[PDB]
Amino acid sequence: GSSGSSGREEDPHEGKIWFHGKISKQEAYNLLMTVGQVCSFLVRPSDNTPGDYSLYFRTNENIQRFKICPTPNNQFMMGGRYYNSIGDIIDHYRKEQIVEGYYLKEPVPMQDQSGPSSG
Repeated sequence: GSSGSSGREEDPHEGKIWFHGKISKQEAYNLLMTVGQVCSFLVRPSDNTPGDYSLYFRTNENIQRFKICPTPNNQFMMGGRYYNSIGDIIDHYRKEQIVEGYYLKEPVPMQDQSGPSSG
């Protein structure tokens, strides 16, 4: 007895509002400038490198880009740091400026193409 379904399912990580996967690297840029704004960041799965991650922060000056390499201790590394998990890294930065003088206010909202609004 199958006692369950299979085929079309959704992941929890892909449900985060700060997470971004549907978009691309180039889009993310123009996104943080349109859909986002100063004091706004977003996480995206490293394309060129299937297994890593990269943070994209937006500052009045310009858009930056951090590197988050995976660790053999089920954790993530950011700027020579070590946190339990991504979600945490953020909650932490919310207390300790991530830049020389910037703090994480709110991440970038995800776009839901699905909708009646058509040409």
